[PDB]
Amino acid sequence: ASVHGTTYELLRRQGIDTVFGNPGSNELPFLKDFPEDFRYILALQEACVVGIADGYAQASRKPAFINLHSAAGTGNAMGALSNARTSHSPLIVTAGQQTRAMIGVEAGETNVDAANLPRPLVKWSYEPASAAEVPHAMSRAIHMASMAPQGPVYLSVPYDDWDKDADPQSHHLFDRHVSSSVRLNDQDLDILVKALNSASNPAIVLGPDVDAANANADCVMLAERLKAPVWVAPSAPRCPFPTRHPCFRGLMPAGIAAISQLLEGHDVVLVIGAPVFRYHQYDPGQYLKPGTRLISVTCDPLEAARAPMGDAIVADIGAMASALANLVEESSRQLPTAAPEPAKVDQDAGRLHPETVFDTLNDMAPENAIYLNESTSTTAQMWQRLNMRNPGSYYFCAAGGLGFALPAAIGVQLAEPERQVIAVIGDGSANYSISALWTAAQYNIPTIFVIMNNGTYGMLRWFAGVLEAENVPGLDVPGIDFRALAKGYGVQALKADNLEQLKGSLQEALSAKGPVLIEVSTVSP
Amino acid sequence: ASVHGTTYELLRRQGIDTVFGNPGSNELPFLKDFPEDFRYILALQEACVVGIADGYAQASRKPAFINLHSAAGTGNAMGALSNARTSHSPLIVTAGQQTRAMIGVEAGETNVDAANLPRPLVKWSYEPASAAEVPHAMSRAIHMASMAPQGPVYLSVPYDDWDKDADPQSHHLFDRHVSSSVRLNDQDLDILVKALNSASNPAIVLGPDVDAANANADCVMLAERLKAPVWVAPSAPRCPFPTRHPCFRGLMPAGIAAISQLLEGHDVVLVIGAPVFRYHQYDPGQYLKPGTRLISVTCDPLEAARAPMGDAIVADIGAMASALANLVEESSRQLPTAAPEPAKVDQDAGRLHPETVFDTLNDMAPENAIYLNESTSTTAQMWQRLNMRNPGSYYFCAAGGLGFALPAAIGVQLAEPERQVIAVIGDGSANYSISALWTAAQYNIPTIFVIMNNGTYGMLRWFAGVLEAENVPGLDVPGIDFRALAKGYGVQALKADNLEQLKGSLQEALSAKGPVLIEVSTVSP
Amino acid sequence: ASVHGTTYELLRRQGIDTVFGNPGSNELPFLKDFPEDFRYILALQEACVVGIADGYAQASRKPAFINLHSAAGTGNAMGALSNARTSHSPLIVTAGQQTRAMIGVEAGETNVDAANLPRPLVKWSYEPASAAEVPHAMSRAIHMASMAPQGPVYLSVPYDDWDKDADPQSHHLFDRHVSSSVRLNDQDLDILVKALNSASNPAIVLGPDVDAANANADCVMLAERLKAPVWVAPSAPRCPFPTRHPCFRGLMPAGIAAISQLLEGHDVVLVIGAPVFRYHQYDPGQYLKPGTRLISVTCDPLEAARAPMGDAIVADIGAMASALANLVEESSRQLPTAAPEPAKVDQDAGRLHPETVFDTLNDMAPENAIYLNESTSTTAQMWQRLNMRNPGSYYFCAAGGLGFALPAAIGVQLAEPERQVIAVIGDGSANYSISALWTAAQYNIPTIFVIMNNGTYGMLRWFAGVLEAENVPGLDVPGIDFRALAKGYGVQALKADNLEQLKGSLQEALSAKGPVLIEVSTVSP
Ligand SMILES: Cc1ncc(C[n+]2csc(CCOP(=O)(O)OP(=O)(O)O)c2C)c(N)n1
Ligand SMILES: Cc1ncc(C[n+]2csc(CCOP(=O)(O)OP(=O)(O)O)c2C)c(N)n1
Ligand SMILES: Cc1ncc(C[n+]2csc(CCOP(=O)(O)OP(=O)(O)O)c2C)c(N)n1
Ligand SMILES: [Mg+2]
Ligand SMILES: [Mg+2]
Ligand SMILES: [Mg+2]
Repeated sequence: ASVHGTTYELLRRQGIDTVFGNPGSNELPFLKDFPEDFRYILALQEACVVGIADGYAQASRKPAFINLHSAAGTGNAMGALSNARTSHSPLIVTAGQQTRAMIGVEAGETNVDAANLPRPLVKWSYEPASAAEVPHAMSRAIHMASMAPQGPVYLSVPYDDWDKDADPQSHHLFDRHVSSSVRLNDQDLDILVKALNSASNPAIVLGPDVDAANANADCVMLAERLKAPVWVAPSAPRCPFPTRHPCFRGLMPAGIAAISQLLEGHDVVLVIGAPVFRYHQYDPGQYLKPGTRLISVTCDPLEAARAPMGDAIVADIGAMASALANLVEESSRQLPTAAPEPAKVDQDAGRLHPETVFDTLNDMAPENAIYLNESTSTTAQMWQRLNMRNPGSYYFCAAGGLGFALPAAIGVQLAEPERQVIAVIGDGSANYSISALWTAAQYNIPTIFVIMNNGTYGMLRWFAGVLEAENVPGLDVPGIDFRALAKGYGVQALKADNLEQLKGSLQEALSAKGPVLIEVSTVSP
Repeated sequence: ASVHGTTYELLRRQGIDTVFGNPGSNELPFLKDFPEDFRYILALQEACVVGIADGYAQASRKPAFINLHSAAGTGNAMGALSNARTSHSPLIVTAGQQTRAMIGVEAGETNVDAANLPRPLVKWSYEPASAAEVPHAMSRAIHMASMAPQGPVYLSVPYDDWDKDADPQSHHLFDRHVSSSVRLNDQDLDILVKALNSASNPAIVLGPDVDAANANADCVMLAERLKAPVWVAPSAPRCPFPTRHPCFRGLMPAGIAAISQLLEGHDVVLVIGAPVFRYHQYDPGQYLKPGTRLISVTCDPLEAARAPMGDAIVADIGAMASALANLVEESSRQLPTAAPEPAKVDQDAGRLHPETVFDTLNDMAPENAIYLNESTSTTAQMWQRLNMRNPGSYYFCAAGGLGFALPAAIGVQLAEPERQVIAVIGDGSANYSISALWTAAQYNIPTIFVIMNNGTYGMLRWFAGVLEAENVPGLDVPGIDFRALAKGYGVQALKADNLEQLKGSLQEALSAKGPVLIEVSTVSP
Repeated sequence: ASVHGTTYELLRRQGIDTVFGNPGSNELPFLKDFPEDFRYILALQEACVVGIADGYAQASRKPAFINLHSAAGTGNAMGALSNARTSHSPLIVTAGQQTRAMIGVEAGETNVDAANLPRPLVKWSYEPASAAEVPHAMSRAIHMASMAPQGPVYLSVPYDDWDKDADPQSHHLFDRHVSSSVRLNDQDLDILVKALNSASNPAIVLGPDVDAANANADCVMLAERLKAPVWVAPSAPRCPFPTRHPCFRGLMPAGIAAISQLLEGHDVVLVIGAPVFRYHQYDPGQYLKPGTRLISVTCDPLEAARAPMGDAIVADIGAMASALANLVEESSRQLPTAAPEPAKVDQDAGRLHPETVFDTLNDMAPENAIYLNESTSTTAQMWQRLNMRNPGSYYFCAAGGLGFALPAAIGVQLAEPERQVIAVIGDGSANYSISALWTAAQYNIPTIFVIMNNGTYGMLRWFAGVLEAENVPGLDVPGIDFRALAKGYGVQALKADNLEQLKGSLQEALSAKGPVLIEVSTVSP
């Protein structure tokens, strides 16, 4: 048995059947003799490769296996890896190293000081000291990505290892089951339950690790029993709660004073599967107002440590949420009132307001639609106007790194073939990972890409306003033809310059068998 | 309120009342105005400082706070930190940085690229970007050390920060409670319980995290109910089980084939709070023999990932052990038979066999004695001949780094004033952290230090034999007077050149009110 | 030919005949079959090992080869390595790694993420990917330490590599000669020469790289021709100039305003082989006063980049100094006047003033004495009172890390057997690397150790004053018997409680054939 054979046996035994990658010389000895039960998804740039794997990993709730070329390939993917870290995405990142004999003289394609390259974004980074170690290194990689808190890992492999004899004792790796499905002990759980039952005006804040766990239904159960309003934590990479449920209060303000003021009057605030908290607007003030106690359930020690206030419990979100919801008493308090219908905004038969685009998608798109967002100006309106009833219905770059939603959209669609993926992407964001379009076309992945063309980096023009920053160059991105780029990568090119054109374009893309791009003319503020 | 005042309020509110350190210029602004409710333990070298803190941390089962000087002080402690990593010791390591204005030009005492220095040994390493951040950084440090898996952390602080205004919102830090007291969910725990109840010839292996958790009594309960033999995992940094209990099988062989052969016939092998496994002799073969399934409970994802075989569960050892022992059925199988009494070895009235020294200590030393071991030749005999009935009765350098047991002995004794600490230290090991003796004397810490003088690095002469390595220089360490060194640091100097002299010396040291060193003439093999 | 044989052939062919080390399991396969033409110097702790190598490297002006054990040994030496960085000391640091088969499971003595450990202090850190690479890695290590700027390097080697077949093509390594003996091109050198010739009131500042280059005589030539005063740069790790030469102005003040004021009136200030500048007192003000231009010749890009003012030239100090001194014109200006004789200080027949100790050493000690200083309170007086006529006559911890001068003293003495080494070490500093004494005794190295016992960390009591920091714990170190510690390691123990006792003790130590320690009772300020 070779290192090659043993590695592919371990992958399949660990439930991996897919390889996301961009090939190169150092990967050919791993990629040759490709098993019939595996499939390779090619992307044209390593940002795109990882972004696709990311979406696939996040929607599947399983490890995604990546294979990149040396330093240059790993490097090209580092922005994408910055999103995977905050996402807690289980990404197994492998990269071909030059032969052991050639590393010393630093021959072309040598990854110098390989394990340092992807730091500090990965939970684990390693290059084995012998070819027989490679399978054992892969085992650690697989388990390091899948254990709470989940995240990207990095394995560098000299290309001459693949053909060498595997250690026969590597077979003990194949069926290893590692569990982190843990929850607070009975004594301390009862105390926390007793404090939730005796809370007067309880409040709940939910983050991406709830949607990752598919703890959504258990959190609905909890919010009903406690009769408590539910917010999503700021800079939300995912949606952990039905957005039209009576308890849902929508997206939290990203400011310190704003959140404290919001939370004032709530005696107990239970945060689940979110950092405390991903602020971005610097709006200073009190973290919490007097009378408000905060308890945080997180899968990430880092999150527990950095919280500027409140108690924390480090545990698996599924296990905690399941236990919390079954143990908690039924309050005789009244269920909070559903949020009102959004205002229909003023719309002429010219350029489309984003508010109009979102209303149209809510009306036309399937009830089990999956949305992705890289339209940075319009995030608030999209959370208000899209009714997302089910889990895994929203993805947004977790560390704010643009070039996620386009490839990720393809990865989600591949992971969820029965669910229509609709990526709403700003004219600016579309360019970062534009070559990802090709993959949707080559593997007939029917992702819909909705380009919001306001001819500008709108979120930055807004930020410059708040900052009162004038004479900033490079805020405008005119002279981009998105129908020409879609055609460039073999993706069907529709347009919508008005409401009737958007209704018809949408209707067309829904029933289209392949990927469709819709270039939307939107109002420039 | 200054950063100084807020930091000392957070320490005391987080339960810290002691500072282990060696001072320097960059630490004076932190160390000035020293609160009455705190105490400073001075050591003369930073290896000694950390080793003392380590012992104190390990015996107390609480964070120990350290304060060292810049790069040079941190650097001097790095060997000691290598032991703390494997130990899972909650060590809060702080180090004075030069003023923010002086860092740029790299003025004398500037710690260049500070957070990188102690990597890769620490769980967390940081230098704050502003003086107002320091308290928040300390909060993260405290929680990063105390959360499972416990371990050393590193905070670098520019010395001009201490006097600056603290952020008033830092008060939210003071009372933060972070829990990792977690255990496997009911459904998967029941499955594991069902497999332990239905095991034919169950086996148990215990590691240092059991003694850390004080999970010892729960593991005795478990071994009785399962009627199963109990080994300690190899390179044991601690003792997790009464060594004269009917089930105790002693220390495991550190080889692959040896352990597999040992485990052959055991259908289920439950490992708790140990890596799988800390081999040192390279004796190759099968990891496990057919018919043997391995389940590992560990507090450390790293341990779970790197295990070359078996299932793993990442959770708190106290919570897992408590749950396992109460849920498990009472087997109607017969309790395993106590191990035989050790053979008394041949002894004349000249140089002492280590076997004799250990028999003498077992007879004379209190039932609740705490032992430390840095006598690398004689570890096996010491495990066989010392009856350790209680928790926290054994410490041994976890990563094998010499210069731990002498300072650690002082730290344990300070943490456990009602328990006689007896450090059995080889002539070789004694030198690494020799200046630690002074601290025992300056703070009247009645640690007994037993120096095994065979005039050589015995373990290395043995290793060179196994390797058949000849003409190795520097294996012998003649011409060391340990009574002169003890006097050098104000520690009472006894000797034992025969059995009667060892009996009387021991009797004297037991009733001595201060630290005693006993130089023992032992047989050179 | 094995990796072992080829490595020892490369060392000897590269001019290495000495191994400084503390052994362990992972080093036995390198250390076995020790060649007859090599010698091993054992130290009892890795701080001591490196400190000895450091002194030897600095006095010899050649690479020193070190061999430590895994993480714990490397770690123990990290403080010492922090001094070697600022020193630009050519230290080849090797450390035994566990076998390639055992690294994966992290068996006892495994150095985890080995090359990261000694960062950020080393110029180069590496673990080879194959046993056949080891010789090539050693070649890089040797050349990376010896090229300007010189500094410590780190090589980690799995212990099973040593016995494996070497690549025959490794023979090309043996005789490789790498040169950095470079100087500014003629056109730019002429411009700089023209600006030195046309300078009105030129000034010269010299640093440790001048003494490293043995550029001392060329810098005397330069100072005579320019008729310019010569200072030594602050925090001086070495002495680059005869201290009783008419031009010598002594040690510079370590403050910004102080140095600028000092330099005011000097139209051109030429700094050679020094950082610009190693400030420690934060005394703010102007870096340079108007009318003062600064030109810096340094061997270190880092030094060139971080200078807050002036022009820099990155080149070899020997080559630059030699060229500068031969090209420069003979000024018809008058030679600066020799500094006055120091004041004899008030002395009774009780405890000795440091001023008295230094006057006594100047009178009695040989003209070609080598001094080392770890008496942190008394540095200024020692520079004023010791006439150092020759190169390599002064060493002081370069990064201020205590535990350098005691081992370094032994290394210097071994490198310079015809020159009496006299280490003046504070009561505090003596403890950091106290076990180094044994090596002086075991290899009969006749280093004289002069312990300045004021029973305190004097420099820290002074610093706390300047800072007006009160109630600082751990500033006092009473109850240390240094004659007992010397005896402990077999070193002859003299004392001096008054002047007559110091005169006689000194006279005795000078003619003693082995190491002598002199415990001096000094006045506590
Ligand atoms: C890789 C990367 N580069 C730059 C940014 C900064 N950034 C945040 S939003 C934004 C503008 C995006 O514009 P567009 O996609 O047109 O959306 P709009 O703001 O107009 O809705 C930019 C450049 C980033 N987050 N990531
Ligand atoms: C810091 C460090 N340096 C070196 C070693 C390697 N080492 C392991 S055991 C040993 C010998 C210790 O001798 P001693 O304390 O006399 O005990 P003995 O073997 O004679 O019982 C050495 C040097 C180590 N583990 N740590
Ligand atoms: C490893 C290390 N720890 C601590 C310090 C801080 N420090 C600088 S000088 C000093 C006091 C040294 O005292 P001693 O050797 O007695 O000399 P004195 O000041 O009394 O002359 C200390 C601890 C340091 N530089 N390096
Ligand atoms: Mg835009
Ligand atoms: Mg010994
Ligand atoms: Mg002193």
